[PDB]
Amino acid sequence: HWGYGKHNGPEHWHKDFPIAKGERQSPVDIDTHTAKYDPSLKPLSVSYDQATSLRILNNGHAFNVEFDDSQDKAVLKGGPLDGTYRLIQFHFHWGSLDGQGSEHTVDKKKYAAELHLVHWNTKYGDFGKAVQQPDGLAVLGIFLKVGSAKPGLQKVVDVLDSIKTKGKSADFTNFDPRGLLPESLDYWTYPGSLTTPPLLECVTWIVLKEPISVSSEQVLKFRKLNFNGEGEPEELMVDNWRPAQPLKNRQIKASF
Ligand SMILES: CCN(C(=O)OC[C@@H](CO[N+](=O)[O-])O[N+](=O)[O-])[C@H]1C[C@H](C)S(=O)(=O)c2sc(S(N)(=O)=O)cc21
Ligand SMILES: [Hg+2]
Ligand SMILES: [Zn+2]
Repeated sequence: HWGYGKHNGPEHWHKDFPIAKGERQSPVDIDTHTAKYDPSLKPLSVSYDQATSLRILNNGHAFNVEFDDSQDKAVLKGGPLDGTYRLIQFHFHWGSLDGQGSEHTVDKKKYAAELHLVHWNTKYGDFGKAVQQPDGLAVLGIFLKVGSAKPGLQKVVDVLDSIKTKGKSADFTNFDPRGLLPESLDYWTYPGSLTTPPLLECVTWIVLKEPISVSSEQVLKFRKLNFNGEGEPEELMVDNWRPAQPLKNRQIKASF
Protein backbone atom coordinates (compact mmCIF):
# COMPACT_ATOMS: atom_id res chain seq x y z
CA HIS A 1 0.00 0.00 0.00
CA TRP A 2 0.91 3.69 -0.37
CA GLY A 3 3.88 5.17 1.47
CA TYR A 4 6.89 7.41 0.93
CA GLY A 5 9.65 5.13 -0.41
CA LYS A 6 10.84 4.61 -4.01
CA HIS A 7 8.21 1.88 -4.60
CA ASN A 8 5.03 3.20 -3.01
CA GLY A 9 5.83 6.93 -2.83
CA PRO A 10 4.15 10.10 -4.19
CA GLU A 11 5.24 9.23 -7.71
CA HIS A 12 3.21 6.03 -7.56
CA TRP A 13 -0.02 7.30 -5.92
CA HIS A 14 -1.77 8.34 -9.15
CA LYS A 15 -2.26 4.67 -10.02
CA ASP A 16 -4.72 4.09 -7.17
CA PHE A 17 -5.87 7.71 -6.93
CA PRO A 18 -6.10 9.30 -10.44
CA ILE A 19 -6.92 12.63 -8.72
CA ALA A 20 -3.14 12.82 -7.92
CA LYS A 21 -2.81 14.60 -11.28
CA GLY A 22 -5.97 16.64 -10.78
CA GLU A 23 -6.62 20.34 -11.13
CA ARG A 24 -6.36 21.33 -7.40
CA GLN A 25 -3.56 19.22 -5.91
CA SER A 26 -1.55 19.96 -2.77
CA PRO A 27 0.98 20.93 -1.67
CA VAL A 28 2.24 23.76 -3.92
CA ASP A 29 5.18 26.12 -4.03
CA ILE A 30 4.16 29.53 -2.67
CA ASP A 31 5.76 32.08 -5.00
CA THR A 32 5.68 35.03 -2.61
CA HIS A 33 6.19 37.49 -5.44
CA THR A 34 3.20 36.19 -7.44
CA ALA A 35 0.70 35.89 -4.54
CA LYS A 36 -1.74 38.81 -4.45
CA TYR A 37 -2.89 40.60 -1.30
CA ASP A 38 -6.70 40.11 -1.16
CA PRO A 39 -8.81 42.82 0.56
CA SER A 40 -12.04 40.72 0.52
CA LEU A 41 -10.43 38.30 3.03
CA LYS A 42 -12.01 38.67 6.50
CA PRO A 43 -9.74 38.43 9.49
CA LEU A 44 -8.85 34.82 10.37
CA SER A 45 -10.40 33.38 13.54
CA VAL A 46 -8.70 30.44 15.32
CA SER A 47 -10.75 29.55 18.43
CA TYR A 48 -8.98 26.67 20.23
CA ASP A 49 -9.82 27.44 23.93
CA GLN A 50 -12.37 24.65 24.41
CA ALA A 51 -10.44 22.04 22.36
CA THR A 52 -10.64 18.48 23.73
CA SER A 53 -7.99 15.98 22.63
CA LEU A 54 -8.73 12.26 22.94
CA ARG A 55 -5.66 10.37 21.75
CA ILE A 56 -2.43 10.19 19.74
CA LEU A 57 -2.11 7.57 16.97
CA ASN A 58 0.68 6.24 14.76
CA ASN A 59 -1.09 5.26 11.52
CA GLY A 60 2.05 4.10 9.71
CA HIS A 61 2.29 7.44 7.81
CA ALA A 62 2.43 10.09 10.55
CA PHE A 63 1.14 10.57 14.07
CA ASN A 64 -2.33 12.00 14.56
CA VAL A 65 -3.61 13.84 17.58
CA GLU A 66 -7.38 13.35 17.47
CA PHE A 67 -10.04 15.54 19.11
CA ASP A 68 -13.62 15.21 20.34
CA ASP A 69 -15.58 16.98 17.57
CA SER A 70 -19.14 15.98 18.62
CA GLN A 71 -19.71 19.62 19.78
CA ASP A 72 -18.69 23.11 18.52
CA LYS A 73 -15.53 23.82 20.50
CA ALA A 74 -12.43 24.25 18.38
CA VAL A 75 -13.31 26.07 15.20
CA LEU A 76 -11.64 27.89 12.31
CA LYS A 77 -13.66 30.66 10.66
CA GLY A 78 -13.11 33.91 8.75
CA GLY A 79 -10.28 34.49 6.28
CA PRO A 80 -11.31 32.81 3.00
CA LEU A 81 -13.87 30.55 4.79
CA ASP A 82 -17.70 30.62 4.70
CA GLY A 83 -19.18 29.50 8.01
CA THR A 84 -17.74 27.19 10.66
CA TYR A 85 -15.15 24.44 10.41
CA ARG A 86 -14.58 22.09 13.33
CA LEU A 87 -11.06 20.89 14.32
CA ILE A 88 -10.88 17.10 14.13
CA GLN A 89 -7.13 16.29 14.24
CA PHE A 90 -3.57 17.46 13.62
CA HIS A 91 -0.36 15.85 12.38
CA PHE A 92 3.06 16.66 10.92
CA HIS A 93 5.27 15.74 7.98
CA TRP A 94 9.07 16.00 8.43
CA GLY A 95 12.47 15.06 6.98
CA SER A 96 15.55 12.90 7.53
CA LEU A 97 17.48 16.19 7.51
CA ASP A 98 16.76 19.72 8.74
CA GLY A 99 16.82 21.21 5.24
CA GLN A 100 13.77 19.17 4.14
CA GLY A 101 10.39 17.92 5.41
CA SER A 102 7.65 20.54 4.80
CA GLU A 103 5.07 19.86 2.10
CA HIS A 104 4.43 23.46 0.99
CA THR A 105 7.53 25.50 0.13
CA VAL A 106 8.02 29.28 0.07
CA ASP A 107 9.85 30.39 -3.06
CA LYS A 108 11.25 26.84 -3.27
CA LYS A 109 12.58 26.91 0.34
CA LYS A 110 11.86 23.68 2.26
CA TYR A 111 11.39 23.76 6.05
CA ALA A 112 12.32 20.99 8.52
CA ALA A 113 8.67 20.05 9.00
CA GLU A 114 5.11 21.18 8.49
CA LEU A 115 2.18 20.84 10.84
CA HIS A 116 -1.43 20.38 9.62
CA LEU A 117 -4.45 21.20 11.79
CA VAL A 118 -7.49 19.71 10.13
CA HIS A 119 -11.00 21.14 10.23
CA TRP A 120 -14.33 20.11 8.69
CA ASN A 121 -17.27 22.21 7.51
CA THR A 122 -20.09 21.88 10.02
CA LYS A 123 -22.89 22.55 7.32
CA TYR A 124 -22.32 18.95 6.29
CA GLY A 125 -23.13 17.34 9.65
CA ASP A 126 -20.18 14.96 9.93
CA PHE A 127 -16.57 14.64 8.80
CA GLY A 128 -17.54 11.78 6.43
CA LYS A 129 -19.97 13.99 4.44
CA ALA A 130 -17.68 17.07 4.28
CA VAL A 131 -14.78 15.20 2.64
CA GLN A 132 -17.14 14.39 -0.24
CA GLN A 133 -17.52 18.18 -0.74
CA PRO A 134 -15.34 20.74 -2.61
CA ASP A 135 -15.45 23.10 0.45
CA GLY A 136 -15.56 20.25 2.99
CA LEU A 137 -12.27 20.86 4.81
CA ALA A 138 -9.92 23.65 5.86
CA VAL A 139 -6.32 22.76 6.76
CA LEU A 140 -4.20 25.22 8.72
CA GLY A 141 -0.57 24.68 7.64
CA ILE A 142 2.34 25.75 9.81
CA PHE A 143 6.08 25.57 9.00
CA LEU A 144 8.74 24.34 11.37
CA LYS A 145 12.39 25.43 11.32
CA VAL A 146 15.12 24.10 13.59
CA GLY A 147 16.31 26.56 16.23
CA SER A 148 14.94 26.95 19.75
CA ALA A 149 12.50 24.42 21.24
CA LYS A 150 8.77 24.85 20.98
CA PRO A 151 7.72 24.35 24.61
CA GLY A 152 4.08 23.78 23.54
CA LEU A 153 5.17 20.77 21.43
CA GLN A 154 7.16 18.78 24.03
CA LYS A 155 4.15 16.92 25.45
CA VAL A 156 3.81 15.50 21.93
CA VAL A 157 7.54 14.70 21.70
CA ASP A 158 7.54 12.79 25.02
CA VAL A 159 4.50 10.60 24.21
CA LEU A 160 6.14 9.38 20.92
CA ASP A 161 7.95 6.52 22.69
CA SER A 162 4.42 5.11 23.43
CA ILE A 163 3.45 5.05 19.75
CA LYS A 164 6.67 3.98 18.02
CA THR A 165 5.07 1.64 15.47
CA LYS A 166 2.07 1.47 13.10
CA GLY A 167 -1.27 0.92 14.85
CA LYS A 168 -0.08 2.04 18.29
CA SER A 169 -2.11 4.66 20.13
CA ALA A 170 -2.01 6.42 23.50
CA ASP A 171 -4.46 8.41 25.58
CA PHE A 172 -3.68 12.05 24.94
CA THR A 173 -6.30 14.21 26.65
CA ASN A 174 -6.02 17.93 27.51
CA PHE A 175 -3.42 18.77 24.86
CA ASP A 176 -3.98 22.47 24.02
CA PRO A 177 -3.19 23.08 20.31
CA ARG A 178 -2.72 26.87 20.82
CA GLY A 179 0.86 26.24 22.01
CA LEU A 180 1.80 25.13 18.51
CA LEU A 181 0.92 28.43 16.79
CA PRO A 182 3.36 31.24 15.90
CA GLU A 183 2.64 34.89 16.88
CA SER A 184 1.41 36.00 13.45
CA LEU A 185 -1.73 34.82 11.64
CA ASP A 186 -0.48 36.23 8.29
CA TYR A 187 -1.22 33.59 5.68
CA TRP A 188 -1.48 32.49 2.09
CA THR A 189 -4.64 30.70 0.95
CA TYR A 190 -5.48 28.60 -2.09
CA PRO A 191 -7.96 25.86 -3.10
CA GLY A 192 -6.37 22.39 -2.84
CA SER A 193 -6.50 18.82 -1.66
CA LEU A 194 -5.55 16.19 0.86
CA THR A 195 -1.73 15.67 0.50
CA THR A 196 -2.03 11.93 1.30
CA PRO A 197 -4.21 9.42 -0.53
CA PRO A 198 -7.12 9.60 -1.34
CA LEU A 199 -5.85 13.06 -2.37
CA LEU A 200 -9.44 14.29 -2.42
CA GLU A 201 -9.96 17.84 -3.61
CA CYS A 202 -11.88 19.11 -0.61
CA VAL A 203 -9.40 21.48 1.08
CA THR A 204 -9.17 25.21 1.56
CA TRP A 205 -5.48 25.65 2.38
CA ILE A 206 -4.40 28.26 4.89
CA VAL A 207 -0.62 28.35 5.28
CA LEU A 208 0.95 30.53 7.93
CA LYS A 209 3.88 32.68 6.80
CA GLU A 210 5.59 32.74 10.18
CA PRO A 211 7.36 29.45 10.94
CA ILE A 212 7.52 28.01 14.41
CA SER A 213 10.95 27.13 15.66
CA VAL A 214 11.61 23.67 17.22
CA SER A 215 14.83 22.27 18.71
CA SER A 216 17.15 19.89 16.91
CA GLU A 217 16.29 17.33 19.61
CA GLN A 218 12.51 17.70 19.16
CA VAL A 219 12.66 16.95 15.37
CA LEU A 220 15.20 14.21 16.10
CA LYS A 221 12.53 12.48 18.15
CA PHE A 222 10.00 12.63 15.26
CA ARG A 223 12.62 10.75 13.25
CA LYS A 224 12.72 7.83 15.73
CA LEU A 225 9.09 7.00 14.87
CA ASN A 226 8.53 3.87 12.73
CA PHE A 227 6.55 3.43 9.48
CA ASN A 228 6.33 -0.31 10.34
CA GLY A 229 4.12 -2.20 12.81
CA GLU A 230 5.53 -3.91 15.93
CA GLY A 231 7.84 -6.81 15.13
CA GLU A 232 8.44 -5.94 11.48
CA PRO A 233 11.81 -4.76 10.02
CA GLU A 234 12.68 -1.24 11.16
CA GLU A 235 11.77 1.53 8.76
CA LEU A 236 12.28 4.96 10.36
CA MET A 237 9.41 7.44 9.88
CA VAL A 238 11.22 10.20 7.98
CA ASP A 239 10.58 12.16 4.78
CA ASN A 240 6.81 11.55 4.94
CA TRP A 241 6.07 14.60 2.77
CA ARG A 242 4.59 14.99 -0.68
CA PRO A 243 6.55 17.31 -2.98
CA ALA A 244 5.09 20.47 -4.48
CA GLN A 245 2.49 19.92 -7.18
CA PRO A 246 1.66 22.09 -10.26
CA LEU A 247 -0.26 25.30 -9.47
CA LYS A 248 -2.34 25.03 -12.67
CA ASN A 249 -4.11 28.39 -12.99
CA ARG A 250 -5.05 28.69 -9.29
CA GLN A 251 -4.18 31.91 -7.52
CA ILE A 252 -2.55 32.06 -4.11
CA LYS A 253 -3.99 34.95 -2.09
CA ALA A 254 -2.07 36.65 0.75
CA SER A 255 -3.82 38.12 3.79
CA PHE A 256 -1.12 40.76 4.21
C1 LIG B 1 -4.24 11.67 9.12
C2 LIG B 1 -3.63 11.93 7.75
N1 LIG B 1 -4.44 11.26 6.72
C3 LIG B 1 -4.14 10.02 6.28
O1 LIG B 1 -4.79 9.42 5.42
O2 LIG B 1 -3.06 9.36 6.79
C4 LIG B 1 -3.07 7.90 6.51
C5 LIG B 1 -4.33 7.00 6.23
C6 LIG B 1 -3.99 5.49 6.08
O3 LIG B 1 -4.39 4.97 4.81
N2 LIG B 1 -4.25 3.62 4.80
O4 LIG B 1 -3.03 3.02 4.33
O5 LIG B 1 -5.31 2.79 5.26
O6 LIG B 1 -5.40 7.22 7.19
N3 LIG B 1 -5.20 6.82 8.49
O7 LIG B 1 -4.85 5.45 8.77
O8 LIG B 1 -5.36 7.77 9.58
C7 LIG B 1 -5.63 11.99 6.21
C8 LIG B 1 -6.83 11.50 7.09
C9 LIG B 1 -8.16 12.22 6.85
C10 LIG B 1 -8.58 12.10 5.38
S1 LIG B 1 -7.93 13.96 7.35
O9 LIG B 1 -7.82 14.13 8.83
O10 LIG B 1 -9.07 14.79 6.84
C11 LIG B 1 -6.43 14.44 6.58
S2 LIG B 1 -5.91 16.00 6.26
C12 LIG B 1 -4.52 15.57 5.53
S3 LIG B 1 -3.42 16.79 4.92
N4 LIG B 1 -2.04 16.20 4.96
O11 LIG B 1 -3.78 17.19 3.51
O12 LIG B 1 -3.54 18.05 5.87
C13 LIG B 1 -4.42 14.23 5.52
C14 LIG B 1 -5.45 13.55 6.09
HG1 LIG C 1 -14.07 16.65 -2.00
ZN1 LIG D 1 -0.75 16.67 6.34
